[PDB]
Amino acid sequence: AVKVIVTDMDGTFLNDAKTYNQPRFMAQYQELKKRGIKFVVASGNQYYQLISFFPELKDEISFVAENGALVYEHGKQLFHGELTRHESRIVIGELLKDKQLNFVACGLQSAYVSENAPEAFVALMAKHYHRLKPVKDYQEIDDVLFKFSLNLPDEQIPLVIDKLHVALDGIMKPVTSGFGFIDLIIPGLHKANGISRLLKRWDLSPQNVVAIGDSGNDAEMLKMARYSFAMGNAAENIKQIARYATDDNNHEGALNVIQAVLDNTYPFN
Ligand SMILES: [Mg+2]
Repeated sequence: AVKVIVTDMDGTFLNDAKTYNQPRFMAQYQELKKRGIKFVVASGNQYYQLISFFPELKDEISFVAENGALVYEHGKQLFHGELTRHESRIVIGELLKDKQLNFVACGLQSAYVSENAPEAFVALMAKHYHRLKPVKDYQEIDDVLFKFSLNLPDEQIPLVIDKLHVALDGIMKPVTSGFGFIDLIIPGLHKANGISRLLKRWDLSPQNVVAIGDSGNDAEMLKMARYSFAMGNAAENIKQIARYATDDNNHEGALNVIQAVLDNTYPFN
């Protein structure tokens, strides 16, 4: 029985150019709604950036933003994570020890970046955080913080992750959201956790869930879902975790999974 379809955005639902087939998806969505199947967007991007992709459906569908740190259901904020003042001060201090590491502080009202960060970095992060405010001091932000995002040479991700895993003693866990992206999240607050909040809400089970993804921060989501799909362009460990597969993001791979649910083809026959 399928009752929920959850999809990642970057490298998944979106093609390399960050667009999707809107008319095709809109028709699929209307049939899903008709069958009473819920649609969920699960991404590490900011809530405000995520809804920019679904302006005409933003209050109907549900969102697991910031990797599960911010969850909306039918247009209403359901939950948000939070780092204590001390925790965030410690994480920021550790990040700052590396004057070569560029990062953004993700909060409930907005994301923040040093007013001294490189222009290319800010322009790049602006594509993932539509609410991004320059700040003089990361330590003086009046908002609830619940995640940090770094951009760095992709080939350096394993070192940094290992290093950060120890230097923060688990206060926050380093995870990869795709090429050149590293997210620091509150332990346990991943996409799978956010999705479960919705399932609990709807009295549904992981057995009724279809999930589609392509990178490290999708691991728990795919392991939890009965119908797990790895995009054709997915990372190796993700292809291994996922039970099923589909075309890559430049060939409507996510929409094809939705189509299989609607037409009952493998694995939904
Ligand atoms: Mg992705």
